Amino acid sequence: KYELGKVFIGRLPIMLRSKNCYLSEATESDLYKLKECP
Amino acid sequence: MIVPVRCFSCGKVVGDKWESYLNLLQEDELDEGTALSRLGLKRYCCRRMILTHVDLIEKFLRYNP
Amino acid sequence: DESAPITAEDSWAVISAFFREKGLVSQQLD
Ligand SMILES: [Zn+2]
Repeated sequence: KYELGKVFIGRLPIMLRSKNCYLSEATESDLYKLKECP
Repeated sequence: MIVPVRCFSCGKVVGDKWESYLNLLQEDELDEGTALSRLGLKRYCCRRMILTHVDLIEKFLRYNP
Repeated sequence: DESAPITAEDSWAVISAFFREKGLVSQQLD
């Protein structure tokens, strides 16, 4: 046997407050601006 | 959320007394039971109104529009 | 006396710390 990139595969739903969620490293005042409840 | 005007049980105006109560606690360091009584809230129906209030409005104000 | 036995009210100071760290849905997130 002689020898002669990064591909998209799908969209995975994120669980809120997880590492991948935006709201994970969010402060109290942060969440309020984001119209989320702390 | 937001102090009730008038005690449900007897209807003594309790709407004015809120800030005054919150003040007798921070500024005067006073315990809850004396502050209520200072404010003339003698019947427990009236006492429960202020003593057990949760002013959620203040959180509600934290959102922009 | 920092090595004195713990009282019954002190167990709440530990419970406070458990929740300060883990929160109520640590299972779901972890
Ligand atoms: Zn009353």
